[PDB]
Amino acid sequence: KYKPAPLATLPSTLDPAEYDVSPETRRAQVERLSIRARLKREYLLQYNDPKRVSHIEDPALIRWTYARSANIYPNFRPTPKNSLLGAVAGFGPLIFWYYVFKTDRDRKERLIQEGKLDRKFNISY
Amino acid sequence: FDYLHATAFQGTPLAQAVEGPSENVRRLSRTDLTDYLNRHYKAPRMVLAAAGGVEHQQLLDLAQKHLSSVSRVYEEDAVPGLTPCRFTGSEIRHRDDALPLAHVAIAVEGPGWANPDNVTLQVANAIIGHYDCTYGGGVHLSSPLASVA
Amino acid sequence: SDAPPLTLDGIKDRVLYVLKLYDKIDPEKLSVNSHFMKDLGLDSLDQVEIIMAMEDEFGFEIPDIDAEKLMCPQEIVDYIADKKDVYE
Amino acid sequence: KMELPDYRQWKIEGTPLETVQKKLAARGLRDPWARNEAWRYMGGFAGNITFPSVILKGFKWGFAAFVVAL
Amino acid sequence: AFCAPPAYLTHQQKVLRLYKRALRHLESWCIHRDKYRYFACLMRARFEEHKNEKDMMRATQLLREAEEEFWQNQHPQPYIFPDSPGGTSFERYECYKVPEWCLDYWHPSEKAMYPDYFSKREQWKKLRMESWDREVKQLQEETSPDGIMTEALPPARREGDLPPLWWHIVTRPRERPT
Amino acid sequence: MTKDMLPGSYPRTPEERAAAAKKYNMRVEDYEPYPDDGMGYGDYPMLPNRSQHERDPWYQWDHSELRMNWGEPIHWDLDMYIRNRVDTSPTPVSWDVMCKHLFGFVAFMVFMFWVGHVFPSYQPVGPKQYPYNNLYLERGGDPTKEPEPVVHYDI
Amino acid sequence: HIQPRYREFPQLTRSQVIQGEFLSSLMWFWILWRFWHDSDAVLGHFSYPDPSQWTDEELGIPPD
Amino acid sequence: AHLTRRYLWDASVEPDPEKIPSFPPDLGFPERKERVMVATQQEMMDAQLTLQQRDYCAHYLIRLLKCKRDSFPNFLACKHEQHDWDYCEHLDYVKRMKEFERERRLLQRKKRRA
Repeated sequence: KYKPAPLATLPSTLDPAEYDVSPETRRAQVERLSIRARLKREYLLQYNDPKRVSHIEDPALIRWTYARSANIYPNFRPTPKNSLLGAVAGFGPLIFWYYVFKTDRDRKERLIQEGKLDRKFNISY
Repeated sequence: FDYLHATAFQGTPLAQAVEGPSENVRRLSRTDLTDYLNRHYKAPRMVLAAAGGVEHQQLLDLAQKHLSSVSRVYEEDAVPGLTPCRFTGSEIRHRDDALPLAHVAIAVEGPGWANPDNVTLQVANAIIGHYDCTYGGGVHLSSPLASVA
Repeated sequence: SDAPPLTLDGIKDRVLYVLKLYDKIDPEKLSVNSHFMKDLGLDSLDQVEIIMAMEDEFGFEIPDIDAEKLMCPQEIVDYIADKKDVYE
Repeated sequence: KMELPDYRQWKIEGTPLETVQKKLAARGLRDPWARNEAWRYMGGFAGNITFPSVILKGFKWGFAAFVVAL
Repeated sequence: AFCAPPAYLTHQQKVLRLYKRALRHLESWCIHRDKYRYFACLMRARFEEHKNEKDMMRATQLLREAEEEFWQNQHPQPYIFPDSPGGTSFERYECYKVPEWCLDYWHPSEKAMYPDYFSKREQWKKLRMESWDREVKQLQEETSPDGIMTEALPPARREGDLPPLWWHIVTRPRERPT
Repeated sequence: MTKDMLPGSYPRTPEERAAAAKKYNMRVEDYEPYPDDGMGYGDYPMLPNRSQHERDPWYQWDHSELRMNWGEPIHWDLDMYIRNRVDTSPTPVSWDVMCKHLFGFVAFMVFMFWVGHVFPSYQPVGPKQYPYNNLYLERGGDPTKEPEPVVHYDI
Repeated sequence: HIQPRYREFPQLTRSQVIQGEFLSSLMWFWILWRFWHDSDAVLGHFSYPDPSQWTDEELGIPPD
Repeated sequence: AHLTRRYLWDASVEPDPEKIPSFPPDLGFPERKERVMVATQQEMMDAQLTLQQRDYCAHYLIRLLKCKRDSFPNFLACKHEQHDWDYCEHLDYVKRMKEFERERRLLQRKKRRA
């Protein structure tokens, strides 16, 4: 068959949940069409009103911008998993690139002070 | 057998009983029952079996007169669908030590109806056989589990 | 582009020209205002096969949500005209 | 307007669609668009080409190599 | 596009959608038209089992089997059109598509560069402002008070009036401009 | 907008879950939010993680590049899942056999180039002969210092 | 301009058809002219010297 | 072939190209005359040939470039010096193939003596 993936998802026509549906699922699809019809009729009324001169204030786009900008720290709860993974992702590569930079520069300073590394034509350092 | 169907097919539609639990009996109203009747009592999922004493042209004339046009088309084109149920090998053990006799079942997932090997799994199951304590065969019974028992 | 714009009578003659070339269509029976289900008596495949004929005839894609609804040559002419946006 | 050709000039015979339709009628079906798609195989377009006639195009005029450069 | 999708695709709609995807992924595969017509009537020799199926559970099972066959034998690059999505020229001519509100912001030198068309657009705007106050009243009385509301907008029931919600359909730019 | 229609907190009760569903213009039974892991998501509704390539192309949309509707809840990863960025459209062939095919091609070609590095495929020929002590005057060296005498003979 | 025909051959102009025909004729004229003037594409040099039939005295004999 | 033989045959009798010449040139030959360069260092340096091109057969390369400069713009008439320079490069290649086959016969002599 065709195996699903989180990055290559199952299509809804090949989905097994589209073929064994219930009247409560069909009522959910009718209510989804009803709420899309209500939102589309409100948007189309605000589209074709000639008294409107400004733009369309999109409330869900304002909601998404507010949730991505100024809701994350009011909705923080300090958990040990978030604290450990944030401490690793905010501290770990600083000690890792500290070890890389200090090892490479200790090697370079040792080879310069011992004379093995030669700057042959190195005028602008 | 209901505990074995609960613990063999957990998370599937085969986990539930045919009777239903006591918290689900008390909320069954009329409209849920007629929704079940309008969904699962559809005509091509129904057969009319007669056995002997009948004539088939008489039965088809009577089925044209009576059992024709039951229901064929669904409500919102919402077809029911059979799913392959997961077999989970598990253990349930209801311990009642004051109860006299222990009923213990052990079952493996077999191939089912439409797979053609129900005859060979049934002939293995019939070599193993059955015993009850009222059977007067005794030690000389052919099935060796019953003979050892 | 170098393609000429499409008149309404030219679009009607092209749609009737493909529609008379189907095997189960009588060309004397075929008018522009005849329904595929109840006036020429065609099946469920033949309407979407008329849709594939317009697909490889006019070089553009008709969606299936419109193509289920299209049932007669007059509004298949008017739908193709309103999709290619011609003034007559 | 555009002068469309008549539909009676597209028959089935003389085409590979005729071979497809007679094999398909030996199977026991009929082809509904066989008269429609016969313009690709009937008329001026009848006659398949060959690899001399596409790659060796103009070779009979390109065989004008001259030994007269003396 | 011009019509509206339903809440649910029916069994006939999904079967005809499989017929459309089958008869375009065929001619994506069978490139020559002789092979396309022979394999298309072989696809008719495949539709003939689905004609009088009466259970509809077995029809949905055959739909699942044919859909699994379609996804197993589908073309990796399907046949696409210049006007289709995922195509050669899907919304290629969006350089033309600047809508009719942007003609209000023209300078009067460019407005006097086109005399009669802006007077006729003033007539169309007068038709807008004299039609909208009866258009928005029509939707609030042809709106059903029940819990189901469809996507398709009602026509002009009153004689002499325009259909409701007409401007965004009637003033789209042309798909093949030049 | 106000603080009520703006997002906030997490739905702990089903009545505020229904209130958040009517905030986000979604269905009550479809309102599955993000889990309360303290990540700052909160009462934002978790949509399925399908990109905007997977929606219906031929249906006319309110936001045409987004393929979204006005008042439909925008996904938290919509800037991730926009049409310029990463598609989650269904491929013709599945992901694990796709990854096995690509990594098998890459590993087999790297191992075959290691095989071609092991056997370096030489023509039956010697090195290219260079005259005058193998061009040590012309390679760059001291002319006062005598070069190392290499001599290329005839056969 | 063209009067674009339906389901038939376009009226092909003599400029286009003798332009393409003389271009492909000039290409095969160039191929046959250079193939007659030097056949070094197949020839190259005279032959490659195969080392199997080299005589040992002009090769240099190994001793003993 | 040689490339066919040295994979999955014996590599002792078959030479490796990086150690060529492995033997000293004194064995097998009583004397060898050096390839006396017809083009000298001053004429080659003033003719400004690239160090890849400064082979043992640049004597006809210098004549090729002189005839091309003195026969500009009739570049079709300078194919005879290209033929002579490719013949001298073919003679350098037959000297390279001769030292290859002499190396492989000397390794055959080494494995016959061992």
